[PDB]
Amino acid sequence: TPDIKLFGKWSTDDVQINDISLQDYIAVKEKYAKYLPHSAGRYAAKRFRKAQCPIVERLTNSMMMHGRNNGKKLMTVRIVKHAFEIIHLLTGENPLQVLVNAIINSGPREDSTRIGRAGTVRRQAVDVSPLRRVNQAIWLLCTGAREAAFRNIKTIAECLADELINAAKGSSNSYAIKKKDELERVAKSNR
Amino acid sequence: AIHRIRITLTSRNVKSLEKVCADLIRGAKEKNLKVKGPVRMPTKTLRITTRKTPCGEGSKTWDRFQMRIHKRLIDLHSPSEIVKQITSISIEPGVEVEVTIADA
Amino acid sequence: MAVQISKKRKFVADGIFKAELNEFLTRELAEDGYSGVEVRVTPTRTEIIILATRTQNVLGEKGRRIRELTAVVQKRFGFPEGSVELYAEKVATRGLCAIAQAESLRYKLLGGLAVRRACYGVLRFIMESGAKGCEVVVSGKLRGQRAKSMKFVDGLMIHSGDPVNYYVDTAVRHVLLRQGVLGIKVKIMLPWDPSGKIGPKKPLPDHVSIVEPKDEILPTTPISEQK
Amino acid sequence: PLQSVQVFGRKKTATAVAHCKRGNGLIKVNGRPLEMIEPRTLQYKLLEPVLLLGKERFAGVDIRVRVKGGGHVAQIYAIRQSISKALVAYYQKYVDEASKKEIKDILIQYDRTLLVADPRRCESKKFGGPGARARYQKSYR
Amino acid sequence: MGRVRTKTVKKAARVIIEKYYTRLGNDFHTNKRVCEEIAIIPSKKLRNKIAGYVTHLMKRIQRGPVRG
Amino acid sequence: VTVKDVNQQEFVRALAAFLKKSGKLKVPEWVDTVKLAKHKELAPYDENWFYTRAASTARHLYLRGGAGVGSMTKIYGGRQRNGVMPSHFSRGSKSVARRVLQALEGLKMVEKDQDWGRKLTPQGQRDLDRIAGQVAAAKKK
RNA sequence: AACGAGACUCUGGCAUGCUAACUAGUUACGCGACCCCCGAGCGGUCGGCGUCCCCCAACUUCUUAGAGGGACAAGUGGCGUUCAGCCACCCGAGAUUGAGCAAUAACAGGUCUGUGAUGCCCUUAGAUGUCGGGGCUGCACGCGCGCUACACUGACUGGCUCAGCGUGUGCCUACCCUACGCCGGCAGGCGCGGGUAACCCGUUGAACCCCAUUCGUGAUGGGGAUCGGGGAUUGCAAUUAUU
Repeated sequence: TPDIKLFGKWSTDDVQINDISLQDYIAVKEKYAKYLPHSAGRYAAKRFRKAQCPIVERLTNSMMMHGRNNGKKLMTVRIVKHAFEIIHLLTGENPLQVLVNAIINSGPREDSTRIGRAGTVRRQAVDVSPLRRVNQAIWLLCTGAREAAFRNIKTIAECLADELINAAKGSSNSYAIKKKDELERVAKSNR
Repeated sequence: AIHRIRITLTSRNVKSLEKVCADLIRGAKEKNLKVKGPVRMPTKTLRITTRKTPCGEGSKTWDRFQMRIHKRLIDLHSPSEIVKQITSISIEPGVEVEVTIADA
Repeated sequence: MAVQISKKRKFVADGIFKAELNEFLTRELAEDGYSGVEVRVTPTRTEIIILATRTQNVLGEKGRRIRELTAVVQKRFGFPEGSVELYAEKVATRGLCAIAQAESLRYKLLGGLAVRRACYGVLRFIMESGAKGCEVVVSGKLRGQRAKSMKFVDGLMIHSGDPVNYYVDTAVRHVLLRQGVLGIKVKIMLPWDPSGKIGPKKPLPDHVSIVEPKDEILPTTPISEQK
Repeated sequence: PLQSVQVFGRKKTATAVAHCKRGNGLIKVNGRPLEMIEPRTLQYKLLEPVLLLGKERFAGVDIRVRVKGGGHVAQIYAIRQSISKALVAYYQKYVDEASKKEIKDILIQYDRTLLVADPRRCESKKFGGPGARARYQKSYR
Repeated sequence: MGRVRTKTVKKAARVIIEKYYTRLGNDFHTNKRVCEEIAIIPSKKLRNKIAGYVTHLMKRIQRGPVRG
Repeated sequence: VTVKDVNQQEFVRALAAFLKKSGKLKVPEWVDTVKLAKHKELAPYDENWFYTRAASTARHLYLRGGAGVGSMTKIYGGRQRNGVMPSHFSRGSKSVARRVLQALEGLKMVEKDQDWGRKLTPQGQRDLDRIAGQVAAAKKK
């Protein structure tokens, strides 16, 4: 605590990665815990450089999309502070363990791609990197809250905290755990 | 009497400018006129951004031209006679000079 | 007699005077081997150094022509009377003076002479006078009513980078005939690298060479030599 | 005897000259408290060195900072970058090596441009685009 | 990346080592200042290159014989 | 305390109330028909907007060297949505600010001083810093 | 051996080193003045807040612009014929920050409506060379470049708070940028003053953003097309609506 930042109130201790596969691309607490998610603007100039930056920051980055929200990273952080707050009142946990489950449960195990034969569509099943899983899982759940709040009275904060619950405990009421299983259902067929 | 006399230089060529300033600072300090150094002012950009094609046709292209002026001024305080004597002579290049009666 | 215009506008108006004159003169001194000017304002006096190769034809008998030229400028730009003072100058080394070489080729051609032998004759002169190399173009008609181009080239040339501003000069002159117009262009490369005037800078242009002196001797053996 | 050493920080043309002058506590910026510098959501960030190093490093100085340039954001990184270096310079000049070498290891661990500066500034636009890379649409019919 | 040395460097680098073999060290900075005095290289960036290749050659010349 | 120390969102909301108690500010008749700037599309919701804006007027004079009716408007101006045309900045009303500053001057909390601008009276400067501590007395700074 | 490539020029990134500054600042007091006890103390003083005062003060970190230095695959570990080079790492600004310049030969490409550049042909007093009026904006339709939108990650109304490249009357023939005072809801009017410009406008007190109200999933207060009436400014003249 006096030598390692919390989050402004939320411990990064008592936080685990419960896979051996997806750690070393999920990290949040080795020393990478900080008061806020922000950077000086170094995040990528090498392929390995992407991995290092926190998961909580990565979530904030992929939250601002679709034209009108680009370049408004401070507005974005407002939504994240409410998210953890709502998650803690609503279920009562270290609200980061919610998010870590939500990411790990939403990442695909097998994926398909295209292959050109006879000028006609054929598909091939292939595997997926841990770095791919994390990138995909962060994409998918953020699309859910963006979609729901497009005509609902509910705010995006409320929508997003709901979306991490249904991902963290699979229940197929989320946009993520649905879309995960769609890909794998294809990957079984053409293989 | 001893009047604060300002020798303004103005040019477009950094070599031609600077060496003529140096000459006047040597000749002044040689005679102990209590000369004050150059005050280099911000170099100003004339920009002209215009078509490269007369009678526009083909891929749209332009051309940046620029002129850089330079100003700098040395402040002396000494009798106006010996200044106006020595100043106007010993200038080789096309570089302008403007003498002022007083400013301070 | 005042005040005085902005410093920004001060340079523009000087440029307009430098340029207008330089095309005024070229339409009168073309036959006298014009090669440029160099203006200088001096204390309470204007100097206009009218560079041409043959000062003879510029001067005239009793200095008539120089008197015409001074009276023109005294009225045209509205100069204060008697401030204007002309001077002439002869240039030495005439084959580095592309402007004059091009405009001489013009009157050789317009005099009525073949193109190939004329281009060769001007070429070896500008090569002989000193020059790394040189080039001539003639674009326009000849031997029918479709156009062609005729390049005559010898020596070195450059085309790229910042050295183009220093180490070459280039001129363009239109010449008329009874059938259309012919374009002359002359491009000539300056040779100085050892020293002087100094005019163009001492390093080599396109491949920038390493100037290399040599010394290397030893005969040393131990001894003490008192001084 | 008067002790005064000055430093600055930069990020994207936002200068912040933070003088460390002998005294006790009371860090300010523009003659205002750092507690109220105004986005007040990034409040944990400019506070970060002071909070992490402890307030007992800031017990022999009065620091005041003057700023200029940049936007609301880039100023925050500038004032942080200056106060970090300001503290260091005070130890570099009046105290021994092993005091400040320790402090250097702590800050540079979570380096975030506290003791270094980005070289990144805007690139110059060229014609045929509204941006430096982005281009106007191209039609074939 | 890239930055493969041109022939203008490799031509003069060989020459400068042949006639000033004694003056050479194996440090960058010392071999720079020697090239500055025994010749003039008209650029600054060019000078920083020719020194570095002169250094890189002098490493190999202290082994078996070079064929250039 | 100096007015620098405290929050400024709190400052105005106690200073506006202060004035309206004391019978201060003789207001213009037009105050219920007034768009308030050229770039607005509506009147304010507030029914005591005049009291609120006089607060913000006197504060800025404490900080900066003081300036006239023109400069006050430039500080307040914002963005103008021109509909189908792209938005641009523009300045708001003048004749409101010309009533504000003359109403303050009637109380002698400001006065036309030298160097092209009204400046705030020492009596005015007394009253600002007097209620500045009242803010800290209230909540707890 | 030569041209192009590279080299080169400009620009960005590294200087508490060098050079020097009331048309640039900082610091230091001398301060005296204002302010509140706001903290120790009492209000003074010490400390805090800016402004005037500042010098015959001190300095050049910040700002300005000049001379210089620095980066070379330099060092280390792999890899390569162990050559030319390539990959990782230390130091750190990593060997690519972005532009300018650019060969041979060609095109029946564009331009006679840039040219007092130009051939030939035509026309030249009932003129293809001058004043007045109209048109290039005329629409059942087809296509291209864009702008503004379809909302709650929002709109609306208040409050807070940050910037840079430039430009400006004394020019073309009649014309600039604007502070300040006064009058008007606004457009605007009117009285005075400065600026040849690191000097005056402008310590460019800009937007998104930030903070607090109001609206509530509704073609809604989202959207602002279409259209009626009225008020100003430019000009010799504003109708087919100049703004």
